[PDB]
Amino acid sequence: KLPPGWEKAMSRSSGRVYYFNHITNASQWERPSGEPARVRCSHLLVKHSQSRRPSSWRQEKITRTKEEALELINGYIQKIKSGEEDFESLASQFSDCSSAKARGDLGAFSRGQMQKPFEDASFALRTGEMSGPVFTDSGIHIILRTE
Ligand SMILES: NC(=O)Cc1ccc(O)cc1
Repeated sequence: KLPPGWEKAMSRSSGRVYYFNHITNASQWERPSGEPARVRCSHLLVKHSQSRRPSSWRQEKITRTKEEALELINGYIQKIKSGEEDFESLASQFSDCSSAKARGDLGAFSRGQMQKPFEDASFALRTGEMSGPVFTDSGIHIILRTE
């Protein structure tokens, strides 16, 4: 059927079928197209008060709730998908990760190096594909697989 990780779903608001990936939290209308030793990804991290280190270059003390963090993530995803903003621009401006200064680029990595939900989403993404909200102990990620 579908490249594993993917399931069919029904829009509650339109009744149209769409596809959801439970590893990447990506969702799309089209039927999904369908592993390498390494992948390259960028990300945009929004931390919250329960993050492993509730601090970043943007904010000495990160006080926002997980819910508020997810709302910010959802808004970034919306602007990226509409083309109002580029992933790289939002990462540089708003990612709570030091990789903001590199447009969110983390370089290439193997399995075993990253936090598990991040790794699984990264490796389940296709080249050029973007995740939905991915939750780790650092916060909530938008992940872009670049290679
Ligand atoms: N550690 C991971 O698995 C992803 C990650 C989380 C926070 C960062 O500041 C950079 C990378």
